[PDB]
Amino acid sequence: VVNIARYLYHGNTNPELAFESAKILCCISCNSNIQIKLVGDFTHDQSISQKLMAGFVECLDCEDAEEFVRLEEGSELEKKLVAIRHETRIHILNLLITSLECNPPNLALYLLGFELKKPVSTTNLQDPGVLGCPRTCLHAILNILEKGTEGRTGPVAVRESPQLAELCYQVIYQLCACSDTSGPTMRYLRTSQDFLFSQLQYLPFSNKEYEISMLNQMSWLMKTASIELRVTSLNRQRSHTQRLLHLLLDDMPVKPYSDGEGGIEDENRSVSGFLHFDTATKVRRKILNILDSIDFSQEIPEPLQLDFFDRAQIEQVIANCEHKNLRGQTVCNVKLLHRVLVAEVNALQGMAAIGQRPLLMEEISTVLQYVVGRNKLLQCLHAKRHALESWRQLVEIILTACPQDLIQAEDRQLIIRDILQDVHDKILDDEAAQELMPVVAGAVFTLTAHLSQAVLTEQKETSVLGPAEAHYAFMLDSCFTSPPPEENPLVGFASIGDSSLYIILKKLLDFILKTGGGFQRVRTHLYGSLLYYLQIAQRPDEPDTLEAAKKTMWERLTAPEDVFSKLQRENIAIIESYGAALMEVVCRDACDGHEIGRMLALALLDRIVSVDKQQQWLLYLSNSGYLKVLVDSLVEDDRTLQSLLTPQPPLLKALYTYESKMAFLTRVAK
Amino acid sequence: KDTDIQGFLKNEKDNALLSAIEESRKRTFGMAEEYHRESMLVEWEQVKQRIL
Amino acid sequence: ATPLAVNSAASLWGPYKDIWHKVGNALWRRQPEAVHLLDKILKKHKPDFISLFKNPPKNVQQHEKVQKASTEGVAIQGQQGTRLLPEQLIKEAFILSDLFDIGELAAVELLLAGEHQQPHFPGLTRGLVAVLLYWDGKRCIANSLKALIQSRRGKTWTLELSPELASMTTRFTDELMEQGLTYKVLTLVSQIDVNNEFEKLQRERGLGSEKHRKEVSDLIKECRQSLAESLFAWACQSPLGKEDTLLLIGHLERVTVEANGSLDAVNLALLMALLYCFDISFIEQSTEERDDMIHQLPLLTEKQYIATIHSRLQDSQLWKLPGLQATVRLAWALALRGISQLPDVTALAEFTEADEAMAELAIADNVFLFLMESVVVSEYFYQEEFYIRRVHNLITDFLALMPMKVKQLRNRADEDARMIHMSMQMGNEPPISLRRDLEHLMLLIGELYKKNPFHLELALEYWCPTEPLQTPTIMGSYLGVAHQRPPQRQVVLSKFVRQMGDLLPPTIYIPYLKMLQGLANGPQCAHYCFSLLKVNGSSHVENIQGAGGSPVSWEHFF
Repeated sequence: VVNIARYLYHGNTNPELAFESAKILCCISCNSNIQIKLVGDFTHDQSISQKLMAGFVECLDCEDAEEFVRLEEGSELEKKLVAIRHETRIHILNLLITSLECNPPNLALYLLGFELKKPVSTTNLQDPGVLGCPRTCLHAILNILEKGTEGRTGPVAVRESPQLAELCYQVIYQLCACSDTSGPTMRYLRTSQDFLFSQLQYLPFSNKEYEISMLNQMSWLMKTASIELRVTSLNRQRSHTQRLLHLLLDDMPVKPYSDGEGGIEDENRSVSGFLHFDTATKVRRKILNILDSIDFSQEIPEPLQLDFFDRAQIEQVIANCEHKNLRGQTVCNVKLLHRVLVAEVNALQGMAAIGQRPLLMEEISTVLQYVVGRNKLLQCLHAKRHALESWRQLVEIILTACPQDLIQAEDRQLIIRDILQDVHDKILDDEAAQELMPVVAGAVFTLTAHLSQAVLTEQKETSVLGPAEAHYAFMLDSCFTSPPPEENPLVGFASIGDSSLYIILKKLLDFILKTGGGFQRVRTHLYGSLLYYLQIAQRPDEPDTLEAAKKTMWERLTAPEDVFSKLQRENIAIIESYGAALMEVVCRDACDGHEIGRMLALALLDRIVSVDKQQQWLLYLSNSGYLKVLVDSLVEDDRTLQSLLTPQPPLLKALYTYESKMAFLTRVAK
Repeated sequence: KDTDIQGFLKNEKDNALLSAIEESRKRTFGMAEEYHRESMLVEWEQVKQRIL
Repeated sequence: ATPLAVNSAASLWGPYKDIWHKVGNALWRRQPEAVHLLDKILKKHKPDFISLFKNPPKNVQQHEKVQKASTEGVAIQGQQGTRLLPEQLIKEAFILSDLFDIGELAAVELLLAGEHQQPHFPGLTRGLVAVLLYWDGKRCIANSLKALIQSRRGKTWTLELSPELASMTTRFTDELMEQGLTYKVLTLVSQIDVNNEFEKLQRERGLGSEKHRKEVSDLIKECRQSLAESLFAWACQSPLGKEDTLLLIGHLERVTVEANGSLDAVNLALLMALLYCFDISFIEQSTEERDDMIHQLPLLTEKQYIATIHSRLQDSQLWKLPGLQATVRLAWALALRGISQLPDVTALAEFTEADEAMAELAIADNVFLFLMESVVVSEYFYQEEFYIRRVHNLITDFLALMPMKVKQLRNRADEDARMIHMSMQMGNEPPISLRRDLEHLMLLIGELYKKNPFHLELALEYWCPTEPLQTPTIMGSYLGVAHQRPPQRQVVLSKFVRQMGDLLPPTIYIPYLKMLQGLANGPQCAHYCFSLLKVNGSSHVENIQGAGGSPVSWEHFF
């Protein structure tokens, strides 16, 4: 194996020997049992080990691009040699990717430069040549993404080798997600390269050919940026947390360093535009501009039509070929499907079959092309969903792990109010892929919970200013110009009355209606979102003072309405405006839905019957009979609740659903 | 774990779902004692004038 | 905004790769933003191209500061202040200064590049890496020069480059040819030898591992090769000047073959450059650009170009390689044979009346043997297409334009064959002074078309369809091109293949089977050769006593 790996030290002079070497070593690196011994035989002889490290780096830092495989002018032999060198890089990156999820010590931790004569987490990674550090595959994987980071065009490999860039970002994700690489790596990427700032500035990536691969490049870069926001915050590294937040969240156009003495000419662009001076051109935040580049629609290839083969049998022969690839994705094995369909076009002994054989091969060609379309569709629906999951992961760390003194009580609310409205419209459109709905509702839940939590600090830290002392504070800072009118300083609390909050309520009810009854996990997140939204409209607990009890029935009828009593009226009037369709959707899922579906829909009926002042929902619940289904079922709950009185109860779920059923009944009974 | 994001961004959502149910239930059940107490006190806030 | 633009002619690698990569993006990737950098980079580095590979010279006012770099220090571009240099790097800089004859600050800025690049060469030192970077810096200049010549407008290729870019490259490289480019290139290609540079590097220990010795040995070959190919890529697109072609002849006078009998890739490129300065075959091909393609020829506008070159080729001074002189004599004899068939060119008759005499000198210097054993036997002859196209022309135009020499060669071969037959009937060895002129020509044809690394079926001029092919499987055209007549070149060549079959003597038999083997290479070439070997048999019906069918036919063989 060591003499196989020594062919990599000849990668420039015999690329066809370095190719099969890297590929054999990629096949062998799949075996987690063998990894620990390869680290032995590759490091026991340091003179050979320095040639092995050199050969793996020599294949990666080679400059040849994916362009030269497409340019029709080039020699067959040159096109072949560039493709062989590119496969040699891909098999080295696959070898590293498979090796990094094998337990330490593994071959990738050697090739990337970790101190496999210590615990891995104590590795002091450094730049090439520093203290005599060799150049390693880590400094090569960085060089591949570093080329072009000065440029207005962004990184070179994102354009000129997009499959190489996708795999390079995956190795950097594995080096940051595993516990004992993360400490050494998340130091090094900042101390010497600033890498997460110098790459995130170029999001989103854009070419119409490589959409799947760019969504995966962006998926891995959002998944490393995720970990650094959490790591910097937990280590209280405020300036680096804040600098990564600004790069994602500011409504500001990031200007490159604007040194002097260049500009003019481009006066060609269509004079007709000179009257569309569109002030709608808001500087939309970087994290929303990444949600824009995540498409939610999908091309579905047309249903197969056939004159010779039964489609009801071909769909089963396709299913019998839908194996899992090295990314865990289900995809049809086009080479197995072709072998099987050609075997039947050999088994058809007939006068007739041997005249039809051309048309049978021609219909095999349309079946195989449709199955290549099915394989694109499954990989695109993966990439869109993996990117949306990576984006959701980044948003939720900004909310759950970054300090509250890095995003304030109003801008944190505006960011969540805007993100909710953008996340809703891309799933309220009817071309939107249903595979995204479990990620979208799973995001809308965390967003509505954090909107509710932000108002539920704002209410309480505003609840400090006594209206008696401010009159002295205003009496010093004696500036002297033009007076304003008598306007009242009560501003931020008025935002609890936005049209944005009423739009977010509608868009959430619209998505509750649109989510079909099989999407039970989507509906449990959306009923959770509507409970957290209906906590924004919650009056707090007031103290039973012997002085609040003096406020007369006149003061209790001639005070102005508080914003929560207003917001409750306008939110129940919005809920009423969906009527019997929303009433069926909630009452049926309260009777009949999932374990957690019933539990949440009953808590939602408890919250709606806490604001209904017309009894419309009670009159629906009675005349539909659902108020009796939620009562006759107590004699079936009981049999489950008896089992929860055993010393070790199997699942507390049925108690928690009974407690929300009995809460709903104990709301109705008032 | 701690570089582990998906265990964390699962568990705090199961926690948040239970918490959204919990204050609905416990605010409605506290509002059961208080409703008997106010009703007891309001029928008594009839009876003492039937007396007087 | 000053002063800092003063050191920027000392770093012997970084600026040259900065040119080469940006020439690559502007030309081979056609990138438009790179054109607005290329103009400014070419205007900046024109002095560097005007003196190819020339060192910045030694200077006491650098020497002081390098010797004092441990106490007074040195200011370096990109670094704010003075770096203190260790005694080691100071002494390494004086070693590289006297090893390459480079200025003392250029040895420091090269060692600082060698120090930064050292981790990429694990097991080398910044000094051994500085030896690589000094030859890769020269390679970046030579490959940039070759690409800036290949991107000229000219008569052999057009790389789709914009009319502005293709006139920027042309003009900028004319503004190097003004400057005596050919003299500078031939001076470097005759001063750069791997053995002399390895003697320098072995003494002062600038040779590292067996890989480093391979790397330095090949970087020095790329420095010879892209320099010689710069004159080839010039000559193909636009011919060399009068004194330049005399300097190129003046170099080729002095060449020797490698220890196998072949030219090296470098003197092969210089031979092929001189051969393209003598191509005229496009004037039997182009009709509408024709007269501006004619004004662009010193062979038609300079009576002095012909008067000096014809004189130095009719000269009785033998070159180191008589077969190389023979190859250039054949190309000149055929250039005169093109010129003697252009209408008004009466003004050159005093040179073109020598055409069959310059051809007899090329035949007498044994041209076809040297074309086989010293040119076509080289592995480098089958690594470039315009080499193959030019040696195709050099044989097809001999067969087409000099068919009276082709007849003189057969008149000889059918009589030296009688001398060989009479010696063997007398029991005596064939006399050593018989001449193989047609045997060498037929073996050359048999060893040439024998490989086709670019699929071109060029042997199709030696074929001619007697029967129409009926391949029914292409459905993509409606232009009914009615019955074109085969061209006169093909009608003489496909006649030559047949008329060297006429009454074959036993000496020419094996040369003819090899000539047919080379000409049978390719799918159509094989089908037309199969059809010849079939027609050569299909005549002997009933007459089963008159033994006289073709000994080059299928039926005779089976």
